Amino acid sequence: EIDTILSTLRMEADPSLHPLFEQFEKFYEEKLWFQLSESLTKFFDDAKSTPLRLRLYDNFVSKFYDKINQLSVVKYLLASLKDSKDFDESLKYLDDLKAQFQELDSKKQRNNGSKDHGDGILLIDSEIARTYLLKNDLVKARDLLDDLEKTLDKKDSIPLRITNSFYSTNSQYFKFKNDFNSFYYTSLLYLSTLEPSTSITLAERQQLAYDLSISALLGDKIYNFGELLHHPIMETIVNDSNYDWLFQLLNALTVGDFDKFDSLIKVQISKIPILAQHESFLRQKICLMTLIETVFVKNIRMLSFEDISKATHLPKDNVEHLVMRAISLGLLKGSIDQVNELVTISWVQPRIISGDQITKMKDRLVEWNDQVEKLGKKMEARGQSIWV
Amino acid sequence: FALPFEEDEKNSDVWFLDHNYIENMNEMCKKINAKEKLIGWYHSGPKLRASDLKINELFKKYTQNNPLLLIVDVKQQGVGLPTDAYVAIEQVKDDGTSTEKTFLHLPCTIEAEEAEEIGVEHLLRDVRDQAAGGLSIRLTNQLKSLKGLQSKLKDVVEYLDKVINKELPINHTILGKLQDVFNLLPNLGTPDDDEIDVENHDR
Amino acid sequence: KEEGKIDEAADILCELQVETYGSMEMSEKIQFILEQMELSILKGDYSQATVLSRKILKKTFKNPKYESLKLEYYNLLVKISLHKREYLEVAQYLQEIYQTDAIKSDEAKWKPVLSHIVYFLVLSPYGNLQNDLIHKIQNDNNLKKLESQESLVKLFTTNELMRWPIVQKTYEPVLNEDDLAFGGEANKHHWEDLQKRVIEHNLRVISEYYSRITLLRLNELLDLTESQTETYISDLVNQGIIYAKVNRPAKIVNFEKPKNSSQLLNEWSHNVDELLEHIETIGHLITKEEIMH
Repeated sequence: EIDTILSTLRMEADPSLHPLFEQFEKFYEEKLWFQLSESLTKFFDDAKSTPLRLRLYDNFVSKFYDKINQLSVVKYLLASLKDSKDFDESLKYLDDLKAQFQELDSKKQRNNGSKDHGDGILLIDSEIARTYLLKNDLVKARDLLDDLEKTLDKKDSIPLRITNSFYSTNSQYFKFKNDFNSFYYTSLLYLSTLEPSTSITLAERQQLAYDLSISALLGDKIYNFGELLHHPIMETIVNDSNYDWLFQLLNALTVGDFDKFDSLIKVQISKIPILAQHESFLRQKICLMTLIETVFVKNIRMLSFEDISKATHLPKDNVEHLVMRAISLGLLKGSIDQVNELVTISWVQPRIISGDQITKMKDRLVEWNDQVEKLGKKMEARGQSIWV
Repeated sequence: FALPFEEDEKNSDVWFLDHNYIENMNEMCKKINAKEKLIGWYHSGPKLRASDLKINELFKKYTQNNPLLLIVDVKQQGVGLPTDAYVAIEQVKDDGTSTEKTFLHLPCTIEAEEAEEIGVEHLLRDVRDQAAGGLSIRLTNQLKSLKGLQSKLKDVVEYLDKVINKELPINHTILGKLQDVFNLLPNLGTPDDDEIDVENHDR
Repeated sequence: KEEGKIDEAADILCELQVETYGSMEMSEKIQFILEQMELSILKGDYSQATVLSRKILKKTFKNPKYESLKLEYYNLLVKISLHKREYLEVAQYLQEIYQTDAIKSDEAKWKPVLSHIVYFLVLSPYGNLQNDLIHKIQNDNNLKKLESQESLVKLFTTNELMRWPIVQKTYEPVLNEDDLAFGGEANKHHWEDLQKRVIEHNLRVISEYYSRITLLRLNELLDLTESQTETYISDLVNQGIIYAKVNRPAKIVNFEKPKNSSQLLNEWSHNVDELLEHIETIGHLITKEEIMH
């Protein structure tokens, strides 16, 4: 029956992974298909790297599709084809299930009275785009992606699973092209909307954290360095050696200490050809971070170039460029008097506000609160006669 | 129009509401004027609840817009509006927070029709304490307006304390707003101020 | 034409078409005028060619048959404008070639047409009308399937600073080695023009950004000496792009736009209003936090 197909997988696996299959079949006989869903989940966590996972699932699609939960089936299918090294094959399975729902909900919806098949359809479309990103036809993938994005926002209330898979495709595209900036925002949505019943492994996740740090260092409009260090993903992984030094580069930028920065760069630029072909981006970043930090934290908003020159270890020729760049990118806006020798900034970009800054923000507010109160007594005092 | 709704005292998660009632009410009112459709439901306040979120989702069936939760206070608290308005909106957030349903404040205004407004004026004859009429009245508004601001700012100061010692939640919307205050703050002793004095002499 | 009586031959066909238009087809009157225009480039009378083009219009190329002729006309008008060295005009004729239904669909055929546009649009003076034309180009995806053209055009769509000896070197073994761009013959004398474009673009940036700057500093930036730098600001104040005042002893050149008393104060009214809206919304989210915790 299924016992005979199942037997072959049982032989090839470990003895200690043998009992697990017997329980799957136990539930099938009894006709408890909620309990089968739960049983199936278990194998997949610790052995989706097996081809036994693939096999298992193929037999399951054939004998269960209205029996086990619909959603569990399609989530499996995302997992399955990551394990298939064949792409031609991937396309075949996605289209069989997609076709199968179209006829099915005509019968299915009226008879039960409910259960939507369009949730499956999106999960399916996500995997098709994913397949074209792994075959590296980048024009094709992109264009399915724009179409899919219109489609998601039409659906009123989005399940976290669907939007999680969307955001995976979006990440994969942007680091292949090596647009560091486009990647950064999309991965903040990815880390957020993360599902509780795992499907993005610990192994995968550690390479994603890395990818993010590289992006922030070599970019040119990322200054959310701390947020990554405050996010659970990095809070927990700071304890492994190849995850010491990388973060130390990111923290060197945050406190703007040029002594720490120059030395780490010497080492790691040699190691990593990515920091080396994007060296110029990397050198600029500390000096920009420094500019925006000094105005914001100060209650003054005019600074002599002397102060800026000493901080960023630049000549006066390069303070003038740095200030100009901030203005182009839109990270500061202002105007420059090279005749008074000031840079009068007039706007600061809001950014992340950390423990230290709240204290500074707070004090400014106490001063104006007290100022109105003092001032108000005189205005009570004067014009006493009339308050009608 | 009222819906019969009985709300429990053991919990706030337990309520009775008649779905069958809502349609009958709507079709009779459709006969009067046919530009009237479900646009939300009112809560009688006094204050926001998180058991209202579950009720919001139920009114989302009827609507073809996103439900307005209009906390109409029956307590008439404050000298300003007795209405705060909110709509249930869905967001992710930078924290590591997934699929959140939460209520974002909407500014409240009031408009009235020509027929409706003149109804008010017939009913009342009062001169008001927030009116900006004669010399005396604006003198009163000016002191009142100023003291208005003083009250709100004082709250903010003691709210900041409550994050950082009494562990109230940190939120990028609240911090972000205060940054803007400091960046667009006026400055004196600039050539802007010298001109303000000059304008001042002309008046 | 083959003979030395080539020069007589131009005067012959030309005079003729003033009287004659016959009972000829549409296709033939145009066929004769295209021929006539070429002859007058060869003869070296560019002005005669200018007269000749305006007899037929651009309401006579709507038909699909007349596309081969539309293309030949649009190509000719370019050579004329190129002689009188007005590049704004050259690009617009080429833009219409790209907008041709024929040209667009075929892969190979869009490639040189687009390339040619990019070179002559940049070489045009930099004004208000320039602004909207170079950003339409920027948005197209045909251009992004090339990288060679894309690096030059990208520089003048940003409002960064840039410096001539650097820009010169970058493109010297790319586009100075492509003829009908820079480094041809007549185009060898347009490589020299590219210099002006960089400066005049820089002055836009610098006026907005510096409210006050020393002149002695300015001559470094533009990569000029004092004599050149004053001339180029003076012309550019008249054109209307910038408004400036320049001091002759060798003091400071201030770039500014006039601002009255009333105006400065208006901004100061708006700041104040906006600050009070900020504070009201802040009180609402505090009330809201009490519900949260």
